[PDB]
Amino acid sequence: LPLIPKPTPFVPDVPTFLTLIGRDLKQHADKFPTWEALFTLTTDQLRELGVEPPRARRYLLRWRQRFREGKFGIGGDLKHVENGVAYLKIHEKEASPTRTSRRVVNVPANQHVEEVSEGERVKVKGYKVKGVSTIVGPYALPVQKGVAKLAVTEGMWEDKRGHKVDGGERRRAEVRFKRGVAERKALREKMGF
Amino acid sequence: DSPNYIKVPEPPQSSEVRHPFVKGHLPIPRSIFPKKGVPEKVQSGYVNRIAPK
Amino acid sequence: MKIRRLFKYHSLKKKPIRPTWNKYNLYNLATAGREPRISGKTFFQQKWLAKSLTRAYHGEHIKERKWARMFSRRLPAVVNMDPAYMAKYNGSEQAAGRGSGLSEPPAYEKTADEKPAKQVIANPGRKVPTPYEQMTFAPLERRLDIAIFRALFASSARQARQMVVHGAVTVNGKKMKHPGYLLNPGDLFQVDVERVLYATGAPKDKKLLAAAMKAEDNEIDPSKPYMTPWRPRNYMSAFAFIPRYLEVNQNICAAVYLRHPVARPGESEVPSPFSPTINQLAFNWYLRRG
Amino acid sequence: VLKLRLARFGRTNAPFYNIVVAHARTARNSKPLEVIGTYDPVPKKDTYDTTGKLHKDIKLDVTRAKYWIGVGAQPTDTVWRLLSLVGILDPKYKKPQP
RNA sequence: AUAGAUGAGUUUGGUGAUGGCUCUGAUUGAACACUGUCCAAAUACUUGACACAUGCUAAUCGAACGUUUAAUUUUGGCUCUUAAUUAAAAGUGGUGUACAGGUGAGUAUAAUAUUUUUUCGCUUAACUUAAAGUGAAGGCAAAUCCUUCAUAUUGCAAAAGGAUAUCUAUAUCCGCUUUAAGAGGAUGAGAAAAGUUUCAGAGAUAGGUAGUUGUUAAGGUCAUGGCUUAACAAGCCAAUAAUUCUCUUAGUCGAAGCUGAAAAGGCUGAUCGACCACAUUGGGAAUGAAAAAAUCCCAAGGCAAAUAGGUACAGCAGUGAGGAAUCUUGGUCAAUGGGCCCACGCCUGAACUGGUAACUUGGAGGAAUGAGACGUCGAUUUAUCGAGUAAAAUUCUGUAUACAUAUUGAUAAUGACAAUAUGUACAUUUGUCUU
Ligand SMILES: [K+]
Ligand SMILES: [K+]
Ligand SMILES: [K+]
Ligand SMILES: [K+]
Ligand SMILES: [Mg+2]
Ligand SMILES: [Mg+2]
Ligand SMILES: [Mg+2]
Ligand SMILES: [Mg+2]
Ligand SMILES: [Mg+2]
Ligand SMILES: [Mg+2]
Ligand SMILES: [Mg+2]
Ligand SMILES: [Mg+2]
Ligand SMILES: [Mg+2]
Ligand SMILES: [Mg+2]
Ligand SMILES: [Mg+2]
Ligand SMILES: [Mg+2]
Ligand SMILES: [Mg+2]
Repeated sequence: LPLIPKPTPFVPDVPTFLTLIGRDLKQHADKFPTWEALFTLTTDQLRELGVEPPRARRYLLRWRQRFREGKFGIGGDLKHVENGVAYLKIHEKEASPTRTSRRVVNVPANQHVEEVSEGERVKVKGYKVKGVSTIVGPYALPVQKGVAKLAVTEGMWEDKRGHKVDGGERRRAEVRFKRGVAERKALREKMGF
Repeated sequence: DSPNYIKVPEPPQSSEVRHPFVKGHLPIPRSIFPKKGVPEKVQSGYVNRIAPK
Repeated sequence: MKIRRLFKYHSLKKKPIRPTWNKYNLYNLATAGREPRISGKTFFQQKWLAKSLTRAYHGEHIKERKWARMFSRRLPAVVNMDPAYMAKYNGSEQAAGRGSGLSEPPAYEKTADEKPAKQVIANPGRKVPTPYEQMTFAPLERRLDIAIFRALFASSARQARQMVVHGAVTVNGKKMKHPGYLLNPGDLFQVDVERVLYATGAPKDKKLLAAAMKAEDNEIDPSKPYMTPWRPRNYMSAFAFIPRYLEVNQNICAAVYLRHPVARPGESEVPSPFSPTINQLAFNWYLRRG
Repeated sequence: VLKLRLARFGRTNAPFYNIVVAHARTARNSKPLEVIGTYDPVPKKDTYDTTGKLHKDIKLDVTRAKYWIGVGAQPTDTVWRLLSLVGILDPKYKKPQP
């Protein structure tokens, strides 16, 4: 029943998996001795190891299920990664004598797009081409004309929790008022006295 | 062991158990049809008319 | 924790009749007064005396508040109808005369005439009173712990209550651990055979067993709580009776609660050691607890 | 917006639900338009069945529930799963086979 | 619901009446005194709507929109300067804060209230089914923001764009506008006929009504109605207070709670549901399909603030005060419900759960044997009556509870916490009133 999914080039080990999903879960990277322990431990076992609060444990069990079902985050479908860095390049086809279809493909950093074969010329989802020689998509930093890298980052796949600004709606005018008092009071100590 | 192993019905008016009054109420479901006549909602082609494909 | 109410449980000075088979209780039951003295007592002093006497036996282990509301003014009864009468008469003869039937000559004239008048038509077994007063404590006969004691599976109402609290009883094949469970007509309660043999068996004596080490039928087995071969408790015959609202089967220590206790003309089904005069005052007390 | 949802009743550690037809923006336990049925989450066991199989008792007025689903009632995720078992709607979730 | 109807003490020299008082019964969201072992459920500021330290109770969408710095990569010039990518932080816009939760200060009622039958009308948001249309400019840094135009049976009257794939432009996804329906509705004074509504206590007041009552004509309306208008008539309601005013008190109601045998019973108006009102006090408007806001505007006193313009815990927990008197500054969004979202997901002091209190209810809180320790103790017919089957001792049970295992609350997945079942083990208080 507890089938374990095989690691992917973009998520090769546990430290990488915990680094992507975020929520400060890379702290517990030492609790899981192997990749097979992550996808085998139960709710009760994760609780004894010390994976807490319950919000982080339930969040881990959720992403643990997504990885099994293949519902990776962004860049999870990559196939040519090295030290956690993947290079995205553009592949151009002549769809018609007056048009051209451009696709963001993932190939080794050395081989040119036209050199790669159809088997290894992977097409990453979530990334498109704007106009010409421009790769648009989350965490796609440009390297040169028609190239962009995609490196593993903390919280790259994280479901960011919502945060309040100045204490939310109810305590917005008050936090700004009291904060304005601290500012004026400070200037008096600097220039006033 | 079950008391229903052999069914021996009791004769009529042989018990006078006083059930206790149950407190609380439930919302009375609204009526969907008028109390007189046959409404157009139960015709042949009503659904296909108000919910076409 | 022994409460103050249970200190002199079998007092030979107070002589309370308790629901158990103790030998001290047998002496209090046998030597009970033929009639309590209610000659010059007031109405309250009579109801309190009757309430103290009866409550010493009926529901002794039940609080006074719980029984005060368990008491019911509904005294069930039944009447016997002979099919032979209902097949020959439709009840019209009972309304002859002026509505109450024909008049018979007074008693000082019948025997005077050598010829006895023809037997008056009526359902057999009529003109005999029904002991309703004796059914004051019928609601207690429905509790599970009491029914076990009336089936002769325990030596007392308190020992039967422990069999229930300790998961030794099974009603309708399901474990029941509530001694206050009110049996329904048709329920079948079953006690563990081991608890019945100990409850009704004779005490395990080492002195007599020590002499029987080596010196259908049964044999000796000192690995059991009761004395082997199993023999009935002493003085158990003085309390041996099963009411008619139960159908006991001793082979398996199981009984069925056929119905609720009812009063029949000339008979009651509530085991009570008190006379109608006392049960009538106890009933009158619990009408308003005063 | 009419919704076919559950009203949590019972006692602490003894949940019991009413299947009701109520407007979305109302209190959970306020008097609804109708009570379509009840739902007990804790699975029960047949008295004289020693096989170990469990079941769940659910009383539902299917005829009354179909009318509300037909006029545009929106059942919650829990009531949707129940209505899909009886065979009124299609499941929203399924166990991935791969 | 067919068992349900009860008395007692006390006035007199005495008797019979009259008539209060008290006791007898049940109960409390109780308090106090003396006490107290465990468990579950339920309830828990009834008084000052008194003042409040601190953390939280309403947020969400980057697949609406650009700004801002950060690095990354590209142009021109020879560090500066273009055009982009990416990530964060504030915002703009959409929806929601019109729900949930809290309190009972004010409020004294018959009203365009309400039930039945017949006949109806309205509905520009959200939900359900379907159809058609989704073009063009300007303003703000930009926009699905604001302004405006074309087109939309005749002629008046609309719209908004964003996103993802395919190939060696096409097709989709989520929206927007309009239209026709279903459902819903807080909807129109709906109308007609016949009914219903126990409207606090006390005092005073005989007039009230001015489209007000009716007719003619006209308009309006689905229709009815001075609903509206003109012209005439002087009516209409009331006469025992219609109408108006002052004082006192109060949130209203329900087999919701307690109580009686019962009465269209009485009392209360906690927890539950419905309705009304309020959010420091007073005075107000707009937005919107609809005020149905803990919103917004204004004034005053309190606290904070002074060159500012916040705050009001009658949201949860908590503090001080008052009082005879009422508790945790916990955990989780796992379950149920709700807001936002294409989706995933985020949020939820609603809620679910742990804690405190014998406040209440339910349950447990141990059963059987126990005769000469030829012992003790208190009375006293010093030999009688009691403590006393009581104790000791013996034989059993394994209740609350502890521990362990399993299952379950939850399934697409997710378990904060606990329930149930089974196995093993344990024999633990008396207290208080009266006479
Ligand atoms: K509200
Ligand atoms: K009030
Ligand atoms: K509070
Ligand atoms: K939730
Ligand atoms: Mg005189
Ligand atoms: Mg209060
Ligand atoms: Mg109230
Ligand atoms: Mg357009
Ligand atoms: Mg009529
Ligand atoms: Mg008028
Ligand atoms: Mg008041
Ligand atoms: Mg306040
Ligand atoms: Mg004080
Ligand atoms: Mg939910
Ligand atoms: Mg979703
Ligand atoms: Mg146990
Ligand atoms: Mg969740």
